[PDB]
Amino acid sequence: PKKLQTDELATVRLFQENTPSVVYITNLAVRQDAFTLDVLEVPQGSGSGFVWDKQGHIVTNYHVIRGASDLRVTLADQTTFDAKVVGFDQDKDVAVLRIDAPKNKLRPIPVGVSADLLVGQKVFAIGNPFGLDHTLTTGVISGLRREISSAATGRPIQDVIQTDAAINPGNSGGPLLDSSGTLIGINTAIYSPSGASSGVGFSIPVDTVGGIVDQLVRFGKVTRPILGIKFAPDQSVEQLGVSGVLVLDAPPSGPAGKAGLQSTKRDGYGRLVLGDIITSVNGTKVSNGSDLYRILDQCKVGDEVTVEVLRGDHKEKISVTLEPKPDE
Amino acid sequence: STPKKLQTDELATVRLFQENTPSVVYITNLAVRQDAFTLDVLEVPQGSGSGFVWDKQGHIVTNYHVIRGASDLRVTLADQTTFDAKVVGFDQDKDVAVLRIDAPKNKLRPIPVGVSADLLVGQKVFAIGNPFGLDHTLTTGVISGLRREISSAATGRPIQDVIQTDAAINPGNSGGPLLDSSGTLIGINTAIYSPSGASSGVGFSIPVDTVGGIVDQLVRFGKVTRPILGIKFAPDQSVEQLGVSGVLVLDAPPSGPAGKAGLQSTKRDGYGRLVLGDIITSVNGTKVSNGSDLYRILDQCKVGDEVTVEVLRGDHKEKISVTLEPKP
Amino acid sequence: PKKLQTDELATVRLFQENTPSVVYITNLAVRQDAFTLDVLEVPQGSGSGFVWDKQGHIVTNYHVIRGASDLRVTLADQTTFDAKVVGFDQDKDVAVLRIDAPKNKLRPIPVGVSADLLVGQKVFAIGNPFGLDHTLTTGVISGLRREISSAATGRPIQDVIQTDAAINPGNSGGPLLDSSGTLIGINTAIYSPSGASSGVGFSIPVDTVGGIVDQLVRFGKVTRPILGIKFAPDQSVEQLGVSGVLVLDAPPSGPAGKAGLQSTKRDGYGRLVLGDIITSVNGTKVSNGSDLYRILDQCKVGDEVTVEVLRGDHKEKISVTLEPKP
Amino acid sequence: PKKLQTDELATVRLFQENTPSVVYITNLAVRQDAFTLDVLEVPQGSGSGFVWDKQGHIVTNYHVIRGASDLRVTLADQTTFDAKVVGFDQDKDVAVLRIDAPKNKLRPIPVGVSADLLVGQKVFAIGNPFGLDHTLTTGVISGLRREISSAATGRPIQDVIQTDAAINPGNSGGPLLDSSGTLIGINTAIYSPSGASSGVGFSIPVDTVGGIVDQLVRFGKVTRPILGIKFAPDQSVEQLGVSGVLVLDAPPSGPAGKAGLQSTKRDGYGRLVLGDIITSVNGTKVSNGSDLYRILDQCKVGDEVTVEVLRGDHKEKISVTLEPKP
Amino acid sequence: STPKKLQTDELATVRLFQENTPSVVYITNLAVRQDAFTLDVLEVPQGSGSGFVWDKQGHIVTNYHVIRGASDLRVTLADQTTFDAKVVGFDQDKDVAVLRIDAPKNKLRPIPVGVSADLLVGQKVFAIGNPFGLDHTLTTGVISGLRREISSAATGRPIQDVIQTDAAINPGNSGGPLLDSSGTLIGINTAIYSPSGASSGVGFSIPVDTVGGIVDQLVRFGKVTRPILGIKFAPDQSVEQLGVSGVLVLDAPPSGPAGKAGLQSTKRDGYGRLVLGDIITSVNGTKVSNGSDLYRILDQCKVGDEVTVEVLRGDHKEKISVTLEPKP
Amino acid sequence: PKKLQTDELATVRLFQENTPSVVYITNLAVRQDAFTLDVLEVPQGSGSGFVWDKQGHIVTNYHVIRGASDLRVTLADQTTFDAKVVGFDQDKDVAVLRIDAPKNKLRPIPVGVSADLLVGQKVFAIGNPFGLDHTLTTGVISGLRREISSAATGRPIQDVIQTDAAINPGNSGGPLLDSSGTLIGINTAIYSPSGASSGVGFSIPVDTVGGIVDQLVRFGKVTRPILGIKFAPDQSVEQLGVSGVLVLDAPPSGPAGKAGLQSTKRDGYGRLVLGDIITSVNGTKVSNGSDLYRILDQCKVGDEVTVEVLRGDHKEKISVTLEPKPDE
Repeated sequence: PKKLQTDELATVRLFQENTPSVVYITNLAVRQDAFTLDVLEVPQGSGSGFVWDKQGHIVTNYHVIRGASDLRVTLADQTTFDAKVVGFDQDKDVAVLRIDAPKNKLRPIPVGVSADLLVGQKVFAIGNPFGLDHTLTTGVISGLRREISSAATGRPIQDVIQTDAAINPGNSGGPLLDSSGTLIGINTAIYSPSGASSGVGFSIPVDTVGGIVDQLVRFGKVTRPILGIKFAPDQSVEQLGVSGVLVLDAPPSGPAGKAGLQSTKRDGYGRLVLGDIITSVNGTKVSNGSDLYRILDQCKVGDEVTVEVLRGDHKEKISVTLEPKPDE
Repeated sequence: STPKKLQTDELATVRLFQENTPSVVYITNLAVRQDAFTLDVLEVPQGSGSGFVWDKQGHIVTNYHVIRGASDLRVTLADQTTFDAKVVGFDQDKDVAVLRIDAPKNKLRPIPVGVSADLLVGQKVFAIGNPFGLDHTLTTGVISGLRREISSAATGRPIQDVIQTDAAINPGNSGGPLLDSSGTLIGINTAIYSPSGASSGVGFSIPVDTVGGIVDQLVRFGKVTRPILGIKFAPDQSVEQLGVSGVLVLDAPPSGPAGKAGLQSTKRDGYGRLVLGDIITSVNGTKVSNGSDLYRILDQCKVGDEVTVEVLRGDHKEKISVTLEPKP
Repeated sequence: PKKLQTDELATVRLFQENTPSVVYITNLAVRQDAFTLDVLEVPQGSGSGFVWDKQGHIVTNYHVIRGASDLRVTLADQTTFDAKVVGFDQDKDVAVLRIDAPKNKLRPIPVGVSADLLVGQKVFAIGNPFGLDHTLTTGVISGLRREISSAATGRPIQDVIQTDAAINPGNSGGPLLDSSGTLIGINTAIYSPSGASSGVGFSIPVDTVGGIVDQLVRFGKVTRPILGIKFAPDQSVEQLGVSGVLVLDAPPSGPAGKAGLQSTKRDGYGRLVLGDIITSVNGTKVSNGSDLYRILDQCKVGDEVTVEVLRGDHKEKISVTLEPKP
Repeated sequence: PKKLQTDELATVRLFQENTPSVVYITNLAVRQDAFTLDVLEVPQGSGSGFVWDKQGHIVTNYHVIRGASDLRVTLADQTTFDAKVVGFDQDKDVAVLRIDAPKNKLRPIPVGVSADLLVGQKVFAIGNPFGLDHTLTTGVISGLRREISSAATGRPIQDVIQTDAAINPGNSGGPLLDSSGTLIGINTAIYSPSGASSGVGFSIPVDTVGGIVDQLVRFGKVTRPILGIKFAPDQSVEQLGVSGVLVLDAPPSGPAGKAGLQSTKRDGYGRLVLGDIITSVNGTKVSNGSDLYRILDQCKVGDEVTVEVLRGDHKEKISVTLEPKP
Repeated sequence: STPKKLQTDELATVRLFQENTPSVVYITNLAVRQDAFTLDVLEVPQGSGSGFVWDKQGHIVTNYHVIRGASDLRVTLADQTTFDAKVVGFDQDKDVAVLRIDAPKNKLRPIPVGVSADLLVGQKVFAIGNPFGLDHTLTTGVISGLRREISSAATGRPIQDVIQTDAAINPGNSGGPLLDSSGTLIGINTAIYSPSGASSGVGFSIPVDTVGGIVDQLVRFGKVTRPILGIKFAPDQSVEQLGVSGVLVLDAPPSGPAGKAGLQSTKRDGYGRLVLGDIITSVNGTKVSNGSDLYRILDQCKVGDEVTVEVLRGDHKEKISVTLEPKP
Repeated sequence: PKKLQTDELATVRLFQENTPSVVYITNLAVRQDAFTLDVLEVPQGSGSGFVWDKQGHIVTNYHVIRGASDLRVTLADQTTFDAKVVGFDQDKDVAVLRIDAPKNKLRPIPVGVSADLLVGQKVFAIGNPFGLDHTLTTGVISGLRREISSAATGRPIQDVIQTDAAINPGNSGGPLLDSSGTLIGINTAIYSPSGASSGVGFSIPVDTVGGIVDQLVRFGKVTRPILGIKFAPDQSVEQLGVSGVLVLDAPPSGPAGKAGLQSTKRDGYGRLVLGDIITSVNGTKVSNGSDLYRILDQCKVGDEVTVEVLRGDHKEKISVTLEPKPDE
C-alpha cells in the first residue's frame, strides 16, 4: 500500500465499513423445460438492498420485487438466502423483505437524516449495476426537494434527492450515503434518453423511508388517504382552458362521492358536461395534478379536507373526509 | 435534527453553490402558435434553457441557440418571479446572447467574472443549470481539456479555445455558468459530444475570456462586428473528390472584399464542363487545407485588415491582397 | 491561478507530469482513390497508449491495432512516428509497439502496483476520447477483481479494475493512474447501452500488464498453458441440463486427448453420444467455463493438474499435464 | 355496357349473382369513454363471411371472431344483425355464426366440390379487403394440396388451395368460387413480407368446410381424435439430431400413456433421460410432426393405430387407440 | 421466325394495346435547384408520371399530384419526342389536371372516351402507364368495385364514385388511362391502398364521367368552379373526445356564406374556458356525423344554391339558410 | 369434374403438360454441429429451373446457384438428384446444371421464340415462391425490350421481358411460357419496395438464353469482349458536365490500353486531370454507362471498334480491337 490522501482515504474507509450492509437481490421467474415440461426458476431481474436491522429485515425498491415468483437475497460473503416479502408501499416505491439469517452476518446501515441535506455535499452510492456486485460510485447532491413521476404507479414521489453519482440499471434499492457514512436515501431511478447513467439520478429520501419501513414491519401495509376521484390528466384537459383539476368521476361509494362532488357526463346529444373542477383544497391552490397529489400527500386518513370546486359557472366549497384507499 | 459536520472539501462546494445559485436563471423560449379549437394566436413554450445575471442593470447572458427562433422570452429568477426579456443582441458564431430584464436591483446578483486564459487541466469545476427542467442542478467535475475546437452546427462555423469538462452536462444546461473553485465564472456550458444525446462525460463551455469581450460589445453597441472575406466556398466532403487541398472558392461576389480584389469563382463553360476557380491555399502565411483552417485564420483577424491570400489559379499560385470588411 | 485547493492542485500536477507519457495511435488502412483509383492509406480508427521505456516501446490494447496496414503514433508534442508491432496478447487485449525516436521525447510512465488497490481510492484516466487529444477524466475505483468477457475475442479477462471516471471510445489503450501518479491499469472497455460512457469502465491491472509487456518485448509473444479441449458454451449446456463443461473434442495431440478425455459423438442413428464433462480441476469446482477458464488461467505450462470428469454414472479423475498453444 | 366479351360477361354474372351471399363481419370490443369513462362497444377488427343456409348460419374464419365481446354481421343490403357463435374449429380456422333475419334476405351460397379442383382453373374471391365492401378479385388456382401452418393457432392445415387472386387483410372469411359460381374454399391467409397481397393466398377447401359447418351446426363443436402425446418442435429435435417426433409427456389418461409410451425425463444429475421417439404410425414414416400431424389428421376417434417408437437401441411397435380431446 | 397464332381473348388485349399506347404519354416534373459547384439556377426532375392525349389541339390529361409543385413540365410522346407543357388548369379536389403541348397534329391521337356510369364489377380492365419509369407498361385486371370513396391526402377532401381495380398499379402509373374491353377511357389511375407503397391489388381510378366534365370545363374556362359554405371545421379525431356528432364549426368568416348567414364559431371566454360553437348536424336533410358526410353533401351541390343547414346551438337545433358562393 | 370454360381449360392443360419439365433446386450450405463439431449440409436457398434436354441439362438463374457448397435438383415426382455445375454466364444471370437421371423422367420444355412477342399476350409462370412447389401464376406480357440492372454483377441486362404475373422469391430460374406452351423467358427478378410481388416482374428472353445454354454445354463458359476500361458511374460524374463516359482507367495490358486511351490522373497539386471521355463508339453515340454497355453488347471478341473520345479539349477517334475478358 501507498499513502493515500485524506479525502480518498475517507471514501476507502466509508466503503469498507458499509459495503457489508449492502445486499444483492434476485428476482427468479418461472420458465419451462423444453423437454421436461416441468419448471425451472430463472433470474429475470437484478437489484440491491441494504440490511435494516438485526431481525433480518431488508429494504429495497418495490419495483425490484414486483412480479417475482421467488426472490433471494445474497449477502456480502455470498451466502444466498430465501426472502419473504414483509410488505410494500407502491407510491414511494419502498419495499421490505425478511430473511432467516444469523444476526452476526447482519450490519444494519446507520440511518441518517435527509432533512438537513445541502446541495454540494458528497454522496456515495453502492449497488449492483449490470450485475457488478457492490459497486461504489461517488458524486454530489445535485438537488433537493425534487418531484419525479413514480411510473411504479404514475403517482408523483415528492421530496426526491438528485445526485450526479453514476446510477445505472441494477442500482435500484441500494443506499446513498453522506460523508458521515450514513443512509440518506434509496437509489431508485434516473433521467436518461439511453437508459444508461447520464449524471441525473434520484434517491427516495431516508426520512420518508424510515417511516414506511416502520409501518411495513408493524402492519405490513401503509394506509394512505384518498378523495375518491379519478381526474383528467393535465394533457387531455389542455384544450379546455381548465384552471385546476377536472374530476371525471367521484364514485358514490367514496369520500368526494358521499360528499357530493359531481362527475363529468354527456349532454344527451353527446356533448360534455364537465364535472366539478378542483381549484383549491383547504388553503393550498390546485392548478393541476401535481398540486393535488402534493397537497393530499400531507393528509392522513380521516382528515376533513375542505375542497373548492368550480361547478356550473359558480364557485363552491365542499368538505370531504378522506378514507383509506380500498384494499385488494 | 442538527446538520452533520461536513468535510472541508465538500463544505466548500456547498458554499460555492449557496453563493452562486441565486445568480442563475431559467429561460423560456415561447413561439406563436395556432389555437387548435378557436384558431387564435397562442404563446407556447417550444424549449427552455439556462442563463446567468451579469449586472445590476438586468443583463442576462445565455447561449444563442437557447433564444433562437423565439417569439417571446421569459426569464425566471431563483425566487421563481418571472420577467419578460428583450434581446440586447447576440453572436451566432460564438453562440452567445445577452438579454435585458426589468427587475428590482436587489433581486439581481451579478456573477463573479473569472479568467479562462490561465486555466489548467485538472482544476475542479462546477456547473449550474436546468438539465431536463431540474431547477438549478449542480454537477461537479474537472477541467478535462483546454483549447478544444468544436464545430457547433449551431452556426456551422467552428468555435475555438473551448473548455472541456467531465461534469455532467445535459439538455437544459445550455446557457448556464461553469465556475472554478474560487466561485468565479470561467465558461458558459453550451454543448456535449454524445451518441445518446445525454451526458457521456464530454462537455464543452465557451470560455469566459471570449464571453466577457462579447457581452461587453453587445451591451455597448448591440452587436459584434466580425470581418468577412466575402466568399462562398465548397464544403470539404464535397470537393474531397477533386483532390482540392484548400478552400475551393465557389463565389466571390463582385460586391465583396474578395471579388473587388479579383478572386475567381467556380464556373461551367456552357458546354457543361465544370471549370473550377481559385483555390485558397494559405492566408497570412498560414496553410489552408480545409474550411476550418480558413475559419480559424479569420478568427484571429480584425475588420479593415489587409490579409494576403494565396490562390491556386491556372497552374501556379499567386498572392492577392484582400481588405476585410464588416458583416452586413 | 487564483489559489487552487490542495486536492485539485494534486490533479493539476499529476496531469501536468504524466500527459507527456501518453500518445495518440492512428490505425491506417489501404483504400482506393475513387477517380484515379490508385491505392492510398487512410485512418480506419484511432486510440491511445503510453510510453513504456526509453527504447520506444508503446503500450495499448490489441483491439486498437487489429487489422491495420500501418500504425502511426503521435507523441505529446505532435510529432508522429511509424510503428512496428513487437507482439501482443489477444486474451488480455494488451499490445506492445516500438517507434524509433529521441530518448528526450520518451517519458516512461511510472509503473504502479495493482494488487494493493482498494475500492474508493481516486483514479485518473488520460486518453483521446472522440479525438479529444489527451483528455483527463477523473473518478474512483468502483470495483476490483471484476471479470469481463474478452474485450477483444473470447476468453474472460480476470482481475479487471472498474471505475466511474468517464471512459469513451478513443480512451482504449490509455493509462489509468492512482493518486501517486503511477500506472495502475489500461483503460480498455465499458458497459453501456448507448455505446458511450455511463459510469462503468474497465481497465486491465498493471500487474497483469507489466508481465505481458515484459514477455512481448523478449519473446515477441507470451506462452500460455492449454488443456487441449474444445467445449460447448454455457448456453448449450442448458437444455441438456447439467453443471459442468462438456468436452466436445480432445485432439489426441492436445494434452487432454493424450490423457484420455472422450469427445462428444453421434451414435449410429443421430443422437448424442455425450463425451466427457468436466466438473472440477485439481480442487476448484468447474461448472461453466468462467470457472474452468478462471482456474486454469493461473497454471503454468507443465503443471500436471488433476481433472474431475464424469461418464458412466460415476465420477473419475484424470491427470493432465498442461502444454502451450503453438 | 358496349358489348362485353363472353369471358368478362361470365365474371359480371358470377359476381352479380353471388355478391348477395357475402357478408361483412364486425368484431366489437368493450372500451372506456375517456372523459365520462362509462364502458362502450367499438370495432376491434372486421372481416367477411357468407350465408350458408336459410336458417341464418354465417361462415367465416375463427380468427375473425376470436376475442370479441359482440359480433355484428352486415348483409349485402346494409342491414345489420347481432350474431351468436354456433361453434367453431380452431385447427381449421372455420367458425359458424347464426343471425336472426328474413329468409328473403339470405341467399345460401351454392356449395361446390374441392376434391376435383385442377391447377390453372379460374377463381373468384369476394370479400371486404381494407373495408372495401364486397370487393371482387380474380385469379387462378395456383397450387393444390398445400399445407400451411395453423392460420389461427398451431396445428398444420392440410389440403389448402393456393391462388394468385389478390387477397388482403379483410378478405379473411370470404368465399373463393370456381367458374361455375360455386363455393370451393374460404379465403383465409397469405404469404407476404409486406403483410399485403403479393400473389400467394390460401383458402381452406369447401369439402373440409362442408364437414365442419355441418358438425358445428349439430354438436356445436367437432370431435377430433387425439393421440395423447405432447412433443418437442422440429427445431428442438435438431441438436439432439434424429429423425422422429420425441415424446415429452404421455398423460397416463391420454391413450398414448395408457398404451405405454415413455415421456422424456431428467436423471439424478440433470441430463436427458430421452423418452420415446415416434418414427412411424401404422405405415407412414413420421419424422417431424407435419408428418405425425398430417397422417393422424385422417383418423377417427377409435381407430386403433400401431405406432413405431424407439428406445433401447431397438425399435418397437405399440398399439394405441385414438380418443377425442375433452 | 413467324409469330404463333394467339387465342382470341389474348389477341384482343394485344389489339387494344397497339391501338392505344400511342395516345399515352410520359410526364416530367422539373423544379428549380441550386447547382452545387457554380451555385447557379438548375432545372432538375423531382418526379415523373403518366398522362394521355385528349384532343388534336395538344391537351394532355393527368393527375394533379403529378404536376404539383412543378417549376417546369415536359411531356414525352410515345415516339420519344418531348415538348414543353403549359398548365391549362386543374381541379385539386378530384386530382385532375390538363396540360397543353405544341406538337404536330399527326403525333396526337385523342383517346376514345368511354362511360363510367354503367360499368359493372367483373368487367375486364386495362391500365397503361409508366410504373417505376417502365415506359407504357400494360397491366391487366378486372373492375373490383364501384362507387368507392377514397380520402386522397392529395387534397384531403375525399373523392367519390371512384373505380377499384386489381390490375397492378404502382408509383409511376398516376395520370395514365384505365381502359374497358372496348378500348375506351373509363378512368384515370391515381392511387392505391398498400402497406408497402407498392401494388397490392387494390387500385383506384377517377371515373371518366367525372373527368370528361372537368377536362371540358378546364379547357373552356381554365378552372373548375366549386361552391363553399365558408367555414373551417374541426377534423374528426380532434373532437371525438367531446362527443360531437357532426362538424364542429371552428370559424365562420363574417365575409363568407356561413358567416353572413349567422353560424357561430368556437370561442374561449377569456377565462380560458372553451365555449364551442355551432355543430352542423345535417344539411339538405342529409345527416352530418363526420366531416366526410358534409363533404359528400356539398359535392352534390352547385354554387348559388340555398342550402339549409341544421345546427346544434345552445340546447336546441335550428335550421339556417346559407347561400353557397364560388371559391375565391 | 365440372365443365370448365375454353380459356381456363387451355391453362389447366398447359400446366399439366409442362409442370413435369419444371424442377426445384436446393442450395445447401455448410453449418457446424454445436456438439459434433463436424459438418452438416443445410439449405440456405430455394429456387427453380427446367429441363433443357434428354442429357440431364438443367437451366436456372446463376444467382440461384451462387455460393452452394452442394446443390440438388428435385424433379416432378420428388426424386432428388445431385447436380454438377456445367457452367454459367453472370452477365445474363443464366446457369446450366447437369444431373444423372433416367431419360424417361426428363421432359425438355419446348423452346419458343422471344423475338415475336407482343405486349398483351398471355403468359404462365411456374416456379417455387416461398417453397410452394410448382406454383402457377398467370398474367400478361407488360413490356418488351426493357433494360434492368443485373445486381448479379451490376452490368445491365438488355432485352428483358416484363410481366404482371405474380413473381416472388423462389421463382428465379423457372420458366415463363406463352399461350403455345412454349418457353419464352426465365423468370429472374422484380421491382418491389417490399420484396414481395408488386406486379412488375422480369424474364431473360429465351432467344438470348438458348445461345448461352449452347455455349455453356459445349465449352462451359461464354466468351465476352471487353474494351478494357473502368469508368466512372453516371453519378459521381454528374457534377462535371460530362457528356459521355469518363474513362478512369485503361490498364496498359488491355484493348483500350494498347490502343492508347488515357486514364484520369492528378495535377501534382492534387487536382483532377480527366482521362478520355467516350462520346461515341463506332457509329452509335454514348452518353452514359448504359449506352456503352448496350453498344458493346453487340460486339464479339476480335471486333475492331472505332471509339471517339474527348481528350484535352479536342475530339479524337481511336480504333480498339476487343479482347476476351481475363479469366479466373
